[PDB]
Amino acid sequence: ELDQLRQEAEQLKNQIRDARKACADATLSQITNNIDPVGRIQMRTRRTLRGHLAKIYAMHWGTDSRLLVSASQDGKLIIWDSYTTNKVHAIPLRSSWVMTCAYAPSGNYVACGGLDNICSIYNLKTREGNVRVSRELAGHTGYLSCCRFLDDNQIVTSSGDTTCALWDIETGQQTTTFTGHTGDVMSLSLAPDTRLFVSGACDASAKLWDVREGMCRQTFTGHESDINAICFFPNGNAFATGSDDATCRLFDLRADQELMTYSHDNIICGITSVSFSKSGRLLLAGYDDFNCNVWDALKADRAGVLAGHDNRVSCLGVTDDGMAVATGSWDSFLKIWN
Amino acid sequence: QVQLQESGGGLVQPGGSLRLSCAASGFTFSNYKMNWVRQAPGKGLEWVSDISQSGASISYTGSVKGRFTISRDNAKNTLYLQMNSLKPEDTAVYYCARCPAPFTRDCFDVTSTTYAYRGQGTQVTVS
Amino acid sequence: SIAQARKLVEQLKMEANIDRIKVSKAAADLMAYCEAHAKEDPLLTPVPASENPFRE
Amino acid sequence: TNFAVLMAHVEVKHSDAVHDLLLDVITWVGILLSLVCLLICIFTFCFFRGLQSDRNTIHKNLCISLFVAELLFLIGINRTDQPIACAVFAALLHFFFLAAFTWMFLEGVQLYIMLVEVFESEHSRRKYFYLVGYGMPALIVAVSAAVDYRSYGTDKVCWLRLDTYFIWSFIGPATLIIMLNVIFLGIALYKMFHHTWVIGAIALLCLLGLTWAFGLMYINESTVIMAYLFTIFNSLQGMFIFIFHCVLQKKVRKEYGKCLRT
Amino acid sequence: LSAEDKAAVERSKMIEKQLQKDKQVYRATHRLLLLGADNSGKSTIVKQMRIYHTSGIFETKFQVDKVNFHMFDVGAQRDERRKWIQCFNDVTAIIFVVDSSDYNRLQEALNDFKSIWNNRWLRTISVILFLNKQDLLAEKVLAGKSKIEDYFPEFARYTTPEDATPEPGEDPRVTRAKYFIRDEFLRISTASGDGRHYCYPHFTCSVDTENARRIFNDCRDIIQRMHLRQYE
Repeated sequence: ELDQLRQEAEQLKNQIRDARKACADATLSQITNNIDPVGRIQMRTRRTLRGHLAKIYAMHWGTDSRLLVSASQDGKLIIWDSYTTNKVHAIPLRSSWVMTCAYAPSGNYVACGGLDNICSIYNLKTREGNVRVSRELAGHTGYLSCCRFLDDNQIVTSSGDTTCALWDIETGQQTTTFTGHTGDVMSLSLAPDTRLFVSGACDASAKLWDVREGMCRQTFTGHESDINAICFFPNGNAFATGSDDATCRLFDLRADQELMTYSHDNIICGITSVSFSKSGRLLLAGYDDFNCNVWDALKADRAGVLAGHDNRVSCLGVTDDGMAVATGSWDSFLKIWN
Repeated sequence: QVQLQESGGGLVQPGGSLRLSCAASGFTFSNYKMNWVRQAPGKGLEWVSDISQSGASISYTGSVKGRFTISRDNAKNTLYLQMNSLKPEDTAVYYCARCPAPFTRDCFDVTSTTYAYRGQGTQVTVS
Repeated sequence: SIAQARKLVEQLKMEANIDRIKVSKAAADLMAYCEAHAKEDPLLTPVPASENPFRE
Repeated sequence: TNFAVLMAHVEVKHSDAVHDLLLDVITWVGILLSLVCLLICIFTFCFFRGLQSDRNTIHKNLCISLFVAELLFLIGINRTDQPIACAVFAALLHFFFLAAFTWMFLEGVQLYIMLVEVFESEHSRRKYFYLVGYGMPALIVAVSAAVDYRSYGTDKVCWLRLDTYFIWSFIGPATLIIMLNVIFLGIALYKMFHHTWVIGAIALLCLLGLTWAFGLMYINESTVIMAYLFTIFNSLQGMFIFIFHCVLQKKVRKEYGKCLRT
Repeated sequence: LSAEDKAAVERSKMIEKQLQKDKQVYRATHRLLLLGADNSGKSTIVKQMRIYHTSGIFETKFQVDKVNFHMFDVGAQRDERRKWIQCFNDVTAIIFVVDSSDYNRLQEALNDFKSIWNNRWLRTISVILFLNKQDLLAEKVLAGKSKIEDYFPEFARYTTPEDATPEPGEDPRVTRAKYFIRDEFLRISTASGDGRHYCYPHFTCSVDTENARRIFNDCRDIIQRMHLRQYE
């Protein structure tokens, strides 16, 4: 009955706990005791992009390391050239409350979503010079939190109704739906080889998903409050999470437990965004404090600080060739660091 | 992994008394605001009592204002409630409830149909 | 209900039977990758002004 | 020779003491201690992106007007040896001084539309501000010269004459502006001690030039202290505007802290 | 500069020319967030104010004396709201509607008000409070079937305050109960405030037509206080 099932669940949880305790034969910080610190990392602004009218809420770099897309809650999606600070495109939206955006790897499409439970897909290269709406994808019962392209005909969405979905653009219907969380989902990140993806939920829960089968394979716990950001390490064998309790942590998918935790005693505000560097030696985090912190991944110490914002930092990104860092905050400005 | 476990239920006569204990694991006990909620046979989730980080601020609902007493032990990781004179309108299932964020005075989403950080509950019957 | 408990039991059964390795191997792999691509990371090793499109 | 003759309508001024040297030194110190702070105000209001608004426009143009007027004043007031060369000065000073008051007037209007018509409009009004700031001084100087084109300059100082009533082409309009500001000032006051005090009410007096009336009450002997009071305040407006609208403002302090530490 | 650079700069200049029009249109429109429970009458107030003119949000536009208000109502969401509420930290006002004829559910409304009043991202946003369905309260109190002191003991020692205005000619008991309910909210509002935001209470029923003016007057008061803060 129900009681027998609950007892079985507790027993298997205990067995999993023993299996995970039996594997930690070494400490990450003790092997890395002999590694040289990177030193002090001072970074300066090279450009400041002005033009939004309200909070900037999402951002994304392009495959060409030269073009950006940015989204604001005044109802705008702007496409920038970061070399000359020129504006290439500016698109108005049907719904003002936007919470995510993305580029496509081929540079032909963009996507957006928000409180209205819809993902809108836009075409950049048309017969004329106009950017027009190609698709409206519907089927969720909650707001969209994140979306990322796989190719020109497949997209992934995560929502605040506790489920994730894979969509085929040409027809307009779901091919597979992933369930298992209890609270809302907050973020996603795609593998370098594009066959799996990770998810973090408004709980102390993160999961790994196989796209083709459509089922979960691993779950990870360890936080105290909501998870806010997540991303992949370059080799696809790690990920780093931030949470609304002033703690970041690193997980690996082969030892199946955490390895390092980045925290401090005077930090009492949560993390909003996370992003890795090219070689894996820098980990960049945003705090509503209102700062950005640059941590050394293998030592758990702050290598640098970035300041110059007057309000909460909400989005952060790095390039594919590793030549810049872009930061966007609730004061309506974007800044590029190098 | 956040865990909350309740204890102290049972059956009593009208006018009786008993004590409820909530035990905790998986977080720093001191930084969080704490609550008592209950569910009666045929209604939704209600709110009974509230206590703050240090214990210098308390709050009760009207219907139990003169009878039930709340306390917290931050070193033993426990929340305590004491019941002195019971009416038949108190037969219910009792849960102890946490807050989503540390260092905060607001408290959203405790009495919801699904909430992450909430225990299994205990049964109290008076007849 | 019964269905939720059964699904949770099945999920835990699937999860508790996965091959694992030790943590020292993960630490070694991460450190090795970090060392391999160190000379090409610009924000650790700044580039001369002649090749920097945001500074030049 | 001093600063009062701008509003001094009494041409029968006949002194019998050593007041003249004292007044001359006071006026020179007052003007020359300005022209250092006015540059600071113009720089702060021009090259800082976070301070842009309509009030910034008004302050910036007011500072420019005062700077140019007082620079001309210290250079060409007493060059009475060139009959057809200082006449042009008697015009330029006039025009620029008028612009000063007009800009002050607009500041009072900016008060009304933030406390009586509280809601923003869909259309901008910057062009009307520039059209009233420099339009009316131009119209007054043009018509005023048309009625009389030979009264610019006299035997004593190359300023607007006194022996005819043509001096009222400056004193006349000026008083009007002052009165209107007084009305607006009352509104601002009626809402500071009732809905919720020294610093703000004083800072409003440094831009609405209500002190100039001191110069209108200097009339005959035994009243020199009024001519003192006038000179001691007005000749230092450039000093006042800097103190209260550059040092005591949190926005400007934050802007200096951000820019200088970068 | 070649052909390409000139083309790029010209396109950028046109884009800025468009954003200038957008900024003027944006800053002259006011935005309000509407909140209430399922027994509130909130839908009826929406339908009433519409005379002044699946999906996860609903929008209404109305206009008073050439000022434009956009009111936003939340639908098709779950029962947890500690996340999307943060999107509403720069609105002019929150309109909170509450049913005052149901004694069993007033405590939940009070706790809701406490949670909204004390959040971190909403310490500058003011609240306009509507106490709805007054005729039902009048009928229930006059009939005398259920006693208010069963749920709130302190009502046994409450006296009508001197500044009351029972204008229409009602029974004194209606005035007592009505003002007791109002004071229950004013106590929370006054206790934790810091002079940075206020609460405006009103009594409303299902046939009133004066709600739009009430919102209008409260918004003028809010904006004057902002402009007075600008002059120190």
